[PDB]
Amino acid sequence: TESDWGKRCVDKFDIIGIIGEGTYGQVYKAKDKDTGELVALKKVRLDNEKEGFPITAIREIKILRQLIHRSVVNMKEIVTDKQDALDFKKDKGAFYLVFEYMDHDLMGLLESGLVHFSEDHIKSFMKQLMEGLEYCHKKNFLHRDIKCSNILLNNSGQIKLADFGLARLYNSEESRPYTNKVITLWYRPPELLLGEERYTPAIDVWSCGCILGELFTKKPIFQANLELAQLELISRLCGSPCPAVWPDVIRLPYFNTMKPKKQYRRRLREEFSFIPSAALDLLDHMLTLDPSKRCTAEQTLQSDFLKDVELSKMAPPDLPHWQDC
Amino acid sequence: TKPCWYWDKKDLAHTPSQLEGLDPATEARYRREGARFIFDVGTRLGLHYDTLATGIIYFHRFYMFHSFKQFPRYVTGACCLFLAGKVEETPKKCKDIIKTARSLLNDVQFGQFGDDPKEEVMVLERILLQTIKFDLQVEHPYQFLLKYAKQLKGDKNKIQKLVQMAWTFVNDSLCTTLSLQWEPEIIAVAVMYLAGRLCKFEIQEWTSKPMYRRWWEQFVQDVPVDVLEDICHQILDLYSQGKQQMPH
Amino acid sequence: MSYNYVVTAQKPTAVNGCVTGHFTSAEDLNLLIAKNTRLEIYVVTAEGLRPVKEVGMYGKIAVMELFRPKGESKDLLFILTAKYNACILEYKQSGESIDIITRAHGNVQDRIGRPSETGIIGIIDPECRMIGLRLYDGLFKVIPLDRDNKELKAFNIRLEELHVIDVKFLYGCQAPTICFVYQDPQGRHVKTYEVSLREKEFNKGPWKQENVEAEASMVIAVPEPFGGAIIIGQESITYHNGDKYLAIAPPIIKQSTIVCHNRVDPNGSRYLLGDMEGRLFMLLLEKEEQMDGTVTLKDLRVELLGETSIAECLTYLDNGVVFVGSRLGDSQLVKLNVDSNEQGSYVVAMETFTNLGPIVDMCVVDLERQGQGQLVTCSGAFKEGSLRIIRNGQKLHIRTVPLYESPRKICYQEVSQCFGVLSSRIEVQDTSGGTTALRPSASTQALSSSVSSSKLFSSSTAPHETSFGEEVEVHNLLIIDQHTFEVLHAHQFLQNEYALSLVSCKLGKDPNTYFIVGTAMVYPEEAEPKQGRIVVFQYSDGKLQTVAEKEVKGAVYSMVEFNGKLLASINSTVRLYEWTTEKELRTECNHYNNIMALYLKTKGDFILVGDLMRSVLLLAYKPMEGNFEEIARDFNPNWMSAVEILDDDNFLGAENAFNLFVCQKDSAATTDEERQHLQEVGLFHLGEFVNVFCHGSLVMQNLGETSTPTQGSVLFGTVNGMIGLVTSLSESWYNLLLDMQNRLNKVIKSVGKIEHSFWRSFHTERKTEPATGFIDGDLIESFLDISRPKMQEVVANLQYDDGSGMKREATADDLIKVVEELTRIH
Ligand SMILES: CC[C@H](CO)Nc1nc(NCc2ccc(-c3ccccn3)c(=O)[nH]2)c2ncn(C(C)C)c2n1
Repeated sequence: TESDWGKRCVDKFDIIGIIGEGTYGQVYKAKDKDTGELVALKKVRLDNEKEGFPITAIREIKILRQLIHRSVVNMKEIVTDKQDALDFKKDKGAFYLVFEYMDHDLMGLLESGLVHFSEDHIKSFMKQLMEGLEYCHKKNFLHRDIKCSNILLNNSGQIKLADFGLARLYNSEESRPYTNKVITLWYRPPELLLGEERYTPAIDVWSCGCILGELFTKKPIFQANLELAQLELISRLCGSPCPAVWPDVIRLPYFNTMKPKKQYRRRLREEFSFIPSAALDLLDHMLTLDPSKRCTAEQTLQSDFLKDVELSKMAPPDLPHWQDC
Repeated sequence: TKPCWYWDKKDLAHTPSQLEGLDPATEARYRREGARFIFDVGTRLGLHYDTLATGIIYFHRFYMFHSFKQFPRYVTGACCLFLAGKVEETPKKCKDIIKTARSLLNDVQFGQFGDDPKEEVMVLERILLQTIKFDLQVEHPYQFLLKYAKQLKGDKNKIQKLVQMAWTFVNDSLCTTLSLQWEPEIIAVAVMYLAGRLCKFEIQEWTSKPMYRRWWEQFVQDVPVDVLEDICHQILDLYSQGKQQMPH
Repeated sequence: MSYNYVVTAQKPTAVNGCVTGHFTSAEDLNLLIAKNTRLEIYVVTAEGLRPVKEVGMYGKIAVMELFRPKGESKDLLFILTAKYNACILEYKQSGESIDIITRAHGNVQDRIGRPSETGIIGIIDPECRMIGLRLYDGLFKVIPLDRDNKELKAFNIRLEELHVIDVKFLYGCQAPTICFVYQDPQGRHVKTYEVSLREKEFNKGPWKQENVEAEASMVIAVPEPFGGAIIIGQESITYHNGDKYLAIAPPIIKQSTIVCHNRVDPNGSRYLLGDMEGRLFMLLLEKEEQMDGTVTLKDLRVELLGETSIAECLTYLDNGVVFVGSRLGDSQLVKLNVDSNEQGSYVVAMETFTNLGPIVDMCVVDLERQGQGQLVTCSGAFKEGSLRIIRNGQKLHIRTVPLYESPRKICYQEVSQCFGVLSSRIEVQDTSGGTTALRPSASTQALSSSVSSSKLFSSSTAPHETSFGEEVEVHNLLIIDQHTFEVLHAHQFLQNEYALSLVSCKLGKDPNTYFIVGTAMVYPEEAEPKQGRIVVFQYSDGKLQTVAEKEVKGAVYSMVEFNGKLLASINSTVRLYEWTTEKELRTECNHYNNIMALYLKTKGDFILVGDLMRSVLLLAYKPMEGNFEEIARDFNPNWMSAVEILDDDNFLGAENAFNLFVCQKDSAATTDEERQHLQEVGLFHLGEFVNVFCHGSLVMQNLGETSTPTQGSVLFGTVNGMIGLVTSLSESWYNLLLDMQNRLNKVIKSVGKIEHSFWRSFHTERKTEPATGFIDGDLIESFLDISRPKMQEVVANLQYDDGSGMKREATADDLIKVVEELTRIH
């Protein structure tokens, strides 16, 4: 049946080329010999035998078979290398993860500067992203790795989130120590910079705001090589962490340790004056220092900017074209 | 989309272990031992109750597809617990599981692990994952015992006694094939039903529908008493066969 | 790691901007000409221009303006680079010693902002109170010109109008006032604001907004006698000033877009306008004085003067002399006469300044047979289209072959003693239903000619409507003699067929040498073409005869011969063809893991493929298997403009952000993945847009030439006419030259006080990295031009490594000899 994963052999797919090197394993693009559908196969290596199956791949399998959403990538099945006949101990064959193929990734599209986003394009992109995030946050899963590279877009204009390797469940009643500083520095929230280690779903929201601003500027908002410098850059725009704006900032481990040069005032509305008013309000709420005062995914969907966006019209972005070349 | 992980009692007469000449009593004993081995090893390591159960469910499912004569149970058990730890985010190093397994097993039993215990376990993970069809997410009677108990309102002490007694019944059912016969939701109801009979409590009174004598139907739709009785019979059999008695 | 060397063989020639004023002395009339990264200073005479000084800047010159603040005797120069380096410059001369003073400087980049579509705009107040900058959408940046602002500190004023087309400061206003054209969903408008340095915001402007032409392009600030502004469009010219409104819409200007403006008469009576077809117009402002004594604007008139080169900048100098600054063709001095000549023209050319124009393609071929090597470049566009044959003699000798149509690709075929050139000329839909060419050109003046009769796409049934006046490109193949450079033959490709690739080679067991062209069917409706042709021609006995045609389902972006087989890139596919004994192409193997295969290069059985956004892939053909295999890819995303193979492990690429990088195989065979990751080991900001990379050396190559430290030779052509040479170094030679750069940068004074390390830093809108693996040859070659005290200061405590002597001190005479050998490469 369709549910018996791990038995079908990777022979059933013809490899076209390696799309990308995943951090845990390489990802290749292939065609299902039977249907012709392009799929993407991620190589999970059991050869290390330090910890057997990588837990990062374990998390992606556990979670993505639970999560069903247009804005969440679908793992179709898991296939394996030709296994050694009747000798599992000798067998070192790797396992490959079947996923839907994506024409482009957001990080690549921005770096080539080949895309021009209108407000309406952003509306459709953001509405899909938040709806996906809301679905996942409602199921009480935290992505913890929101990045431009991880956002995947098909030419049609549909967006699906993909790299759930660092994702874990959140218990509001019993918050427990999690992996600290999970998100990449450019898109990391201030609470993680201060090491909350017991973070809420609002960490993913911070990153998506950084994306929102980046779609309007075509440049990442906060680029730094050091955790302190990122805090400084954030502090300049969003304001310095201070007890009045973040009552519980004093409980965070590095608040006294990590300090901005000055107690900067918030300038977000001034520096993003070119952003439309409906969107600017979304940015101010998404980029709020206090995770408790930071908006939720549902609140973003019920915003003037996104509430009245219709998903029927997905507004495809100015995609790379031959005249552009 | 998703696999079927439930069988009929009659079907257990045809496990690979049975057809290779193992009799029903021996496979039952072999399961209790393997499950309890998983339970004891993980308890020594400080593992959450879900992690212990997940390993046990992997273990039970595994020997529906394989024979106990070709896969030593204790190695399989250890492998199940190792994977369960990664699935449920309570990870342990394989070497530490072996260390504990050696502490608890005698010399004959630890002989199953062969010359290199860690290797025999890490190798099996491949077969385990393919066997359980990479369906790693598992629900357990525990969460439903608490979700349903939270909707009971009445004497605080009588309900807490019901829960703990039922909770004990859940832990005991992990030694049986009930995990393979009935969804966890039904198990949670059955153990509520059993504890109620034993404590002479009438649970309907604590529900929002106190005149609904079939109190469970608001928690679990379409469950005849037939099922809850079959389950209770199977749980109490373990106590009657052993020397242990009902907790009360 | 990899070590490479880049030297500027020919400096940028295209004129990017030009101004006049009193910069060198309050008395002289100056002409400052801006070429990319280069500033040329001239003094105007009665015969022409006297050059006085040339400086290089560590940046692309984006803004260039002259102004004279109260208290200064002579004009000061403002320049802003494309990386937002701002500075104010002064000319100072002490007898024979000429130097440029950096009076103020700073970097005006904002942390958060959206770069504008119409680019950086820089303007200065008529009272020289402030410098206005339009760098980002929705923001206006003001640098106030007070004596104390030596760092050019500035503030932003929120601007409601997000999409600004052009802006100028106005004359005759009570306060500093800006006039600009902007675009919103309702069309284009003209609007005014007042700029308050005291309040640091805009105040309501002197006159109301007016709706203007949809394609309103340029704002002309009219001088005090009239005041107000003129708005130039595609069809109309309008004058705005409070209650006054004029509009002239002469049919002559609708034909060609007007791109450049200059003031002839300081009072504004007469202005000069130029258009993309090269026509020069005189704009006349007709005055009417009232009995009040007030001068008003009565009417506007446009008069055609003649033809110049398509000009990026015009500047009237004096008498009848105008300088024509051209980016697409050669720049010029022309004289405007009061009386027309017998052809009706008032314009007569005086001097012609070589501009290598856009170098679309080029080939290095030893035409002389001396072993030297000549570079024939496809240069210019439209009327300025030319083939330029370049040889070294100390200056470069350049010959120009006029084509009067755009050249696209070039390749040399020795067997036929001729070149093949792909061309495109512009025709316009005419009343016959066909098209008519604006001027005769190479493809129409060929000795013999032919038109393709292929019926591959003839089934059509796809409608493409034509409106009178619309432009079309007609692409042709030119067979051009290598000695006379006479067009021997021209083949017109099919209607709506554009020629994209061209090669000359023998295939298989076929002894004939063919011209092979790859084309694509271009229809305005399609974003990406879905039809294409590969065509095999033979040039024989003065005629071009078609041998075979292959239908492809896309655009043949690039082709290259591969060991008797034809390697072609069609859209997302890379395909290898064999040439059968039946003289027909046959598909052999395909590769599809490319978004768009724009560029191809081969060495042995290795293939380097350039993608639009996926950098480069190292493909290989395995003969035993008969299929392609991906060896390694550069996963970091870049926009490629040209690629080249340096050696079996190093690969060179060019980015659309005026950047260069070099990838190498990780060569660690531990994991298969490491081999597959092409690691970018070289990063460099050239500052030019590289279109073509070609192996070869222009400098004379003799067996007797002293072997230079540099190994290899790749020449590259650019959009601004700059030609450069890339070559490799040993680890030892790199470290020596790198250590010397850091010493030279501390010693050499930069114009605008721009840090050299910042200038060469790899720079995209999203990223900035320090340069690596590259030696700025020009910086090394400047050691020979610094004074003796500075030379000795550079060599202090300088040690050599990995040589005959492990540690060896350097003297100023030792390094002079080393650099002098490095200058012999170009
Ligand atoms: C693994 C890391 C990447 C990046 O962060 N993540 C990712 N990207 C995907 N598609 C986007 C994309 C990438 C690369 C190319 C490409 C590159 C060169 C030549 C041809 N093609 C492309 O065209 N599309 C995708 N599609 C499915 N997956 C996972 C299996 C869920 C994906 N995972």
